[PDB]
Amino acid sequence: RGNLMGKRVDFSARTVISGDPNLELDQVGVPKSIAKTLTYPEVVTPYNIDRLTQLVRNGPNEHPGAKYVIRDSGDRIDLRYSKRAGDIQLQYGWKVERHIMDNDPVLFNRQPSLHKMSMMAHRVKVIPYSTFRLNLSVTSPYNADFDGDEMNLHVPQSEETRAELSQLCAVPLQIVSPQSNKPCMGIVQDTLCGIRKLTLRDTFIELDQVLNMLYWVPDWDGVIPTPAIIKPKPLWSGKQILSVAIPNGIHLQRFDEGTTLLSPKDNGMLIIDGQIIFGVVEKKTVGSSNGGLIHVVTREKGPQVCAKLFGNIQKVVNFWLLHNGFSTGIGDTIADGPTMREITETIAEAKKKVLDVTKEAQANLLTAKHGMTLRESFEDNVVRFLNEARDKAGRLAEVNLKDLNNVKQMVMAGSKGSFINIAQMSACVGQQSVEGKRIAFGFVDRTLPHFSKDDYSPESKGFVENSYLRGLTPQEFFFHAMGGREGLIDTAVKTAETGYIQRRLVKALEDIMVHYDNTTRNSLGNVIQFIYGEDGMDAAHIEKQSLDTIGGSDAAFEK
Amino acid sequence: EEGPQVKIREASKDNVDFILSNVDLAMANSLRRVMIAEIPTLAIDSVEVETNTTVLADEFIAHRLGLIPLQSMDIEQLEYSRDCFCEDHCDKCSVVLTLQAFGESESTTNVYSKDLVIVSNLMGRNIGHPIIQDKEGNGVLICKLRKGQELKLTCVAKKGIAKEHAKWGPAAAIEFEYDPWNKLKHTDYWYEQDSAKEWPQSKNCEYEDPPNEGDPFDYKAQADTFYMNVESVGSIPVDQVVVRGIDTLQKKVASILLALTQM
Amino acid sequence: FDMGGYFIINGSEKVLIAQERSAGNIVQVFKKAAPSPISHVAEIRSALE
Amino acid sequence: MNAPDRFELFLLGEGESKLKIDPDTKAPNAVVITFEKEDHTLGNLIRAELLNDRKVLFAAYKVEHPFFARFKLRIQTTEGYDPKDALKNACNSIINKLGALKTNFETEWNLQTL
Amino acid sequence: MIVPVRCFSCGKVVGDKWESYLNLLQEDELDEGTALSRLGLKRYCCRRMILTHVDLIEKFLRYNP
Amino acid sequence: QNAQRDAVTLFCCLLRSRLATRRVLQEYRLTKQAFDWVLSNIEAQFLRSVVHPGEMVGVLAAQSIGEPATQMTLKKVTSGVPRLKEILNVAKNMKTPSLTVY
Amino acid sequence: ASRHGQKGTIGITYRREDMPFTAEGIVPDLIINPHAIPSRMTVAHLIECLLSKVAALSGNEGDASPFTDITVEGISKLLREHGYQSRGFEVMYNGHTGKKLMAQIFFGPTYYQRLRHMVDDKIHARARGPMQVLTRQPVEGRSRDGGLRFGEMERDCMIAHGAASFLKERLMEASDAFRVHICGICGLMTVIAKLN
Amino acid sequence: TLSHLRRTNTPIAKPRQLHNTHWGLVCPAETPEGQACGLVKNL
Amino acid sequence: EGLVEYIDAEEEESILIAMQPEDLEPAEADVDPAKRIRVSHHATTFTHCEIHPSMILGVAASIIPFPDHNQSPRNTYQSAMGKQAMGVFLTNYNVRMDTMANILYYPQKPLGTTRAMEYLKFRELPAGQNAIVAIACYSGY
Amino acid sequence: YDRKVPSPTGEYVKEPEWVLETDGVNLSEVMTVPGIDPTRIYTNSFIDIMEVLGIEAGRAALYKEVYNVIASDGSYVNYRHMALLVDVMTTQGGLTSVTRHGFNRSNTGALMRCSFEETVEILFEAGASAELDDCRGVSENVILGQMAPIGTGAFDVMI
Amino acid sequence: KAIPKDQRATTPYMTKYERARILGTRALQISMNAPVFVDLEGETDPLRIAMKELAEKKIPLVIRRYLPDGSFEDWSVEELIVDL
Amino acid sequence: SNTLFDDIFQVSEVDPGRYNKVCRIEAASTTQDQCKLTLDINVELFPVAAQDSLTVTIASSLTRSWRPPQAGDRSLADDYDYVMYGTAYKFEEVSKDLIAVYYSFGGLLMRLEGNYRNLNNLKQENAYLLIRR
RNA sequence: AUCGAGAGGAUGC
Ligand SMILES: [Mg+2]
Ligand SMILES: [Zn+2]
Ligand SMILES: [Zn+2]
Ligand SMILES: [Zn+2]
Repeated sequence: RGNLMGKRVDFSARTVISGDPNLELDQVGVPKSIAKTLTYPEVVTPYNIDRLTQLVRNGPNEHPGAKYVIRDSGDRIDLRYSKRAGDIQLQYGWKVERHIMDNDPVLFNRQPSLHKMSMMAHRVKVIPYSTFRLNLSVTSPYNADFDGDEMNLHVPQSEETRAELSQLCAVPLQIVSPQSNKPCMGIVQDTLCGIRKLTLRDTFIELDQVLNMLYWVPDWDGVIPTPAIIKPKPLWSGKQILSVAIPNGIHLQRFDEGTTLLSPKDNGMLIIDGQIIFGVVEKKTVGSSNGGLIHVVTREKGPQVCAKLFGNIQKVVNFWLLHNGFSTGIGDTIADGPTMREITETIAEAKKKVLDVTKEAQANLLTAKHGMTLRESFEDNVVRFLNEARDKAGRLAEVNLKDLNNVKQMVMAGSKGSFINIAQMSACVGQQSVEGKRIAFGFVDRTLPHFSKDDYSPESKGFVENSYLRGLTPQEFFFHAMGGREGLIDTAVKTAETGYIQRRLVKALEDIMVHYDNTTRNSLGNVIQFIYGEDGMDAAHIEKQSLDTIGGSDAAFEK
Repeated sequence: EEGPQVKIREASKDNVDFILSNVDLAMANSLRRVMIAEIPTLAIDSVEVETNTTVLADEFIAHRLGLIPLQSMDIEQLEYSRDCFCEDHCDKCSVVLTLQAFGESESTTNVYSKDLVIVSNLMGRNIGHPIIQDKEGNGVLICKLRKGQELKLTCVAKKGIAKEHAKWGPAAAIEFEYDPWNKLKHTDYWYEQDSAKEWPQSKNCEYEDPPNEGDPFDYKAQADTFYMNVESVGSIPVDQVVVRGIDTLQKKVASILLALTQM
Repeated sequence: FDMGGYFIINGSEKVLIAQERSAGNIVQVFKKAAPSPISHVAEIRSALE
Repeated sequence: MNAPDRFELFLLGEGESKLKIDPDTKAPNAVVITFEKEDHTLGNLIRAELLNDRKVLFAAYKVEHPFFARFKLRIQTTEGYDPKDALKNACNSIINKLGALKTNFETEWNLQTL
Repeated sequence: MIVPVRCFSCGKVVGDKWESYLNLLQEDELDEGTALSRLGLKRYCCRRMILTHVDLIEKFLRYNP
Repeated sequence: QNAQRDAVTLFCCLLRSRLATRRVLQEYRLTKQAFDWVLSNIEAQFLRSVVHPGEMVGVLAAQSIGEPATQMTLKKVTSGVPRLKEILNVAKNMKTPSLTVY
Repeated sequence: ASRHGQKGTIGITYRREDMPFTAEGIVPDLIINPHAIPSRMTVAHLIECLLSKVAALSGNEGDASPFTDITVEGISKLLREHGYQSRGFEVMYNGHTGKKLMAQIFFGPTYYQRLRHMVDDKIHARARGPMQVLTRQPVEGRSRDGGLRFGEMERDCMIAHGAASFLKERLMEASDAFRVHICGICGLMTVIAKLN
Repeated sequence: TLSHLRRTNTPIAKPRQLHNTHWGLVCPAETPEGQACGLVKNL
Repeated sequence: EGLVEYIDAEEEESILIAMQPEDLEPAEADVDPAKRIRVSHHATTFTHCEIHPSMILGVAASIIPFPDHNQSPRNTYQSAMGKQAMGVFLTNYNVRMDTMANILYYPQKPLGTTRAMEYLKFRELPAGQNAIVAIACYSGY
Repeated sequence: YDRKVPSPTGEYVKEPEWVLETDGVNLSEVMTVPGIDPTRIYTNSFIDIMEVLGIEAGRAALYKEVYNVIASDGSYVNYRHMALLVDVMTTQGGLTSVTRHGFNRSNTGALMRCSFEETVEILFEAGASAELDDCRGVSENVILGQMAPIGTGAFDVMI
Repeated sequence: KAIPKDQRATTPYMTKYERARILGTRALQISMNAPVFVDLEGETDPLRIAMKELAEKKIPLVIRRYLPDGSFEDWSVEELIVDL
Repeated sequence: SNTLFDDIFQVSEVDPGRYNKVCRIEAASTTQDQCKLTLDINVELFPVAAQDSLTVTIASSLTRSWRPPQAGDRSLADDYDYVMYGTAYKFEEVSKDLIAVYYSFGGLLMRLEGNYRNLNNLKQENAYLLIRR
């Protein structure tokens, strides 16, 4: 299990990883010092003696060059010592183990690998500084932020080995994934929180930038587009030029909630050909969603075109935003005084509502719902009455947040964050839970020794009344501490169960592969499915289409 | 004169507060950058070490010594050590210096940059003098020593520029504001009630004019006037920083002009 | 500033990390499973100080 | 350890010119010059003055990667007027505004006290 | 550990100004506040180069040989 | 050839609903040339969507279920990873059994 | 990283020039990205910053102690009196360009800790090295100019990709591979290889 | 250092939880990640 | 003089403790909306009071400013990372001779301190510099 | 319980229906009741559904569950995959669990099951049974450092 | 046994696995100064050359596709369509 | 090359629809009673308010890099203050005897409603819009 | 070199 099914192996490397907004999707920053070490065995041939003899001469120490040259007899000429090292006449059907160069294929993975996608061929850019660099949007399917995760790289040794990476494993060909019959690489962070900021109706670029951004895009036809605004001053819309990014015959339709061909909320999305017509560009459009641009552009134009598309959007968005700025102050969690009265007067009517149910339960009026403890339908009654107080006070602070709010704005792009995060940060944190019950009695009939026995109310059983801004209290702290802990606990062993499952899951279907009769079988040749997935179709290409023979009136049908 | 209109209000040995009327913003900037980055200077850049029983390690002090403010007045006639035809250094490219001290007393012996000592021929140019702005008269504080600790050193200071290391930089903080009321609306101020009872009025809001509620947006207007202020470390005095900035900017613009001729 | 509490052995600073055990000499009752012949067991870990 | 010696920010290497000039294949009367060992303090000035010139259709620069000291300036001009001139006339136009700057300052500095 | 020369963030020499700091506090009895301002530290990164810095050197000095 | 007819059936029901005579002409006014293509297109466009003889679907399906399993962590039923565990074990000792009469 | 589990690597280094900067002339030492803020919800980070600024100015200690009567409000009212806008924003100017920044930016002093784990102590690569003795496989750890384990779990994704020729070389050409003889009859390794 | 001198092993029903009675004695927050998480405490 | 008792978790089981010695037991006779919301006095039997709640913490979290304003597992991370933070690990590092030691060129005591940093001797052997930080979606690196 | 269902007129509409949920399971006898629809009733035990309604009804039940796991979280895995897995168990006639007991004791080359759980003993009783091992499974060919009849390795190549 | 010139089900198209391997298999031959069957209009990468040899249907190889029972099918790389 | 529609419109509703540099505007047609217009206008570039009246054009006229001005010395189809250039997406049939075209000036939108524009407001890519006075 | 323990990094949002 540790030496045949998985071997230690040569021709490989590993460093830390860092995000490079100026790399093509399918590329990989190899630290020079690594590129100086790994070696492809290349053959002597009329096509190459020239680039090659050069490299042999170049030496195993300045960059493009080689250690070792290999002969007729098959003996090892060692290019870091050897008397005839600034010499050597390369003689056809010999081998020059050169360094790794730009545009080579490489298998680049991240543990733990739970995908075909956690192993992808990348192109090579030899660079300065010793971090392995990659384009943000090759993030999701490796699952690596830059907080300090390491990453692995392997280098092929036969020509065919190359092919096999560059035709099957190569990143672009992964962009829309079997698993979920949708894409898996997206528009992430800044670019996301930017490609919205850029897009708002109010966002007008003027000439100076407009020209640069144009330049900035690498495939730009050199034909400036006519400005939306021509009046007192010639301006362009955000949408206006982003559009330059988008190729041709790319069509796209949405409609959100209030979306009426005019979308007076800039709702939905309409993309006619290389251009954009109305509505904000955000996650639903530009993230690795289903109906979205990436899923389109791939099936439409190619992997390659889409692959490129990534770079294009960023190279621009990055730029626009680079000059615009963005941030988050604590003032982005503050909210109105007259709301900070409503939030508290919304808690204090839920607290005084638990108090009555509590007082009623104690007068044995509280009716037992069918099939459950009298206590059980107090425990449930309260939790519901406290979660409600939160979402309520929470949402009461989503309504107070202005449009100029940064936090509120990332959420709008869906760059990071959600509701809860606001409610937590600005209004009230919530009920703590351990094995899904509000804080237990560890001490006899109480929670802390600062409490009296037989106290069931929210302040005593783990309700954190306060926000993160206002500040937790001693008890509150200690409770929330109790909870959060549980988080850490399982993640150190929810994963150990998960990881057993997978190994089994994998070890059991392993060798099931469609055969050349389209039947689906194992090594015994026993059918499992007579056609793959009940229709002999590969998952990738498939997408969600409405069968509108189904709904509608018998009437509306005939019409 | 003809165009770019400078005007000082307050000025000193280290501060030049000045409007800079009638320019492109694009420029004003490039001026400030080239100011911080590309104006050559002298500072230590090679430490030969005889003895050091300090509580500090060798390569620390060597670092400390780098930063020390040395006279770059006549600097623009000292020759780049990369250029000058001599094997390592010479007095045509370098001012060599010496530091020794030695614990003499019980009570902690300091080691100031006044204790620095030129050795090589100055050919009579004004260069390489450890600058002291200190009132007491002891520039910087290299290191400290107890009863029996030596320190023997050999500084070879060479021409260089901030782009190569912030030692060779001859500035620090460069104050920079334009259009103090947002008349150009280049910014979008963030608020909870009155944008103007929430942010502060910058000292620069007197020279210029208020907006007056009734007036609409002035769109076609651009960037004039740049409320700058240059502080100085003081290898080069304030006036020469701005002077030589303008200068080196112009100088390197020009190398392109020459490059185009040479093709 | 060194505050001690360690040891020295072969020349390396060594710390004893306090171990933790459930206390001896204490009565506890312990409800027990459904496919067990035993409903309730009471345990006492008895050892001499 | 992989780090690239500072001085490769302002010193030209080998077989490298302070300019390579190339014709844009897309438009006509269009050109993208390279600027070795340079950056914003220099690109940004060139362009924006290159935009005061009324006989220039297009002008822009781009730092392709901050790892390196380059920046590419693409310039498109009216029929006839070869861009090298637009670069030229503008290059000079700055030297001038700079020449006055120096002097005008020079004048004012001399007048203060302290 | 020996007062830095020149704050990382502004660049303004801050070495020379350790000693003076001490006196202006502990002699003519000022608060660190107005004490940092007499020394010409208006900007606060360079304000923080001095108020924070912790002069451990004093300690390493204590050790004999 | 019967397993063939069966295997398309669903896809065709669409096909026919979207290539309905009233539609083709009334809703998105095609042409002969344009149609001939729309057709010639689908044929090829389809043919590309078949599973390739080679595809190692054992692993695929495992992984494809394994991953989102790992994405699990935290109204009373055995759900999340443990339920998954109970499912693959063929669990005779199941925690929440339930009928759901209609 | 910092002190609020807001750990991070240096992605790039910028010179004081290209950096954004305040109108007083302050550059910032480091820049974090306002995305690592709403999901890990660390708000104290935000506070300490605000408090610090006040402390840099007033030349006082910032009382960051847990359960205390100290408000964001409380700090602001102070930071207001002190010449800046009460919640830690400062109008900043992009540095490539000079053009003022369309949005205000949060900006303060904020205790940041350099952690162990530098890149250069990890950056390990091998292209054939020494073997173990028992297996004839490459040796563990980088400390011996090691070999990287193509782990079982990895192999599965090479089966997954359907790239077999790659999977054979990664487990043969490099890693092991050995030449032994076998008997046409008794199908074992009894065959005495009397070569030559 | 100060921390490593105050550490608590526990070898091997619910023993990694932070439990009511820990208030004032064990540190509710300090504790190591993954491997033996929650078992080890600091005073 | 008996003003303090040592209390263990077993005995803990039988007492009634108060958090703030002040506000938590004078009279019962206007209110800053900025301050958090503290529960009540609702006990009348109080045997003991707490020294300072801050003290429920240990050595590594005592280095966290405003932990009472943080989401919880976050407090733990910093707790785990204080231990890999670099600085003055002992004054006598020059003399001692152990495999591996790192010290900061110019460490600093933080700008925001804990009342508890005081007895942990942090202000005096700190690990970390008070660097000027800017939260901002710059370039994009 | 909610329900979308056909009005005569054509449209689907909202016809809500009372539904009974349970703790514990004896289907053998709740379906035989009056007042209830014994085409529609559902027990989340798919192991019971297997016994009562036959091996093929059990297929879907397993699935419907495996599915309700995946999408209770909010995820979505395309049918083919879980379908594959569902079938995988349900073809050896009964429910064949994903653990050494079930899947890993059925025919298949020894070298193979060797790579799972009961490593040695597999080989042991496989040496005494005088097993023959095909050499058609992934694991088998990895062990011998050969090109595995897998994608790229499915076919031979000739001239 | 065999399987006849006609009577063929085997997706007539090219399985990516087939192709990748075919490209590979020439990409090998090419890179070992073996003769070339197209005009290298400027490329000299052996893999990039095989991609040309395919795009012009001049690769003298037959796929041998293996059916689960032990039979099999031959297809020259002329016969197969190459969509993808 | 020529004009494609003209009219004089009456401002009835100005909508700061949570914006600062754009308004959605509701204008009505003087003369014809079977007409109205919904339109996006940069209120910072050209102010509009309650009870205003603005002349409105189309034209498809006075596609290679939009050169800058140099048009202090050229032809300019503008006596008009305010002028945009977009693309038409849909033409909508609502009963009658009537008709309505939708316009997108890079996101800034327009709805126009009538009938005589049947042979005029073509569905091409070109379509300027000029407001004055 | 080999066997043994322990600390730590990545997923914890
Ligand atoms: Mg990570
Ligand atoms: Zn010299
Ligand atoms: Zn400063
Ligand atoms: Zn034999």
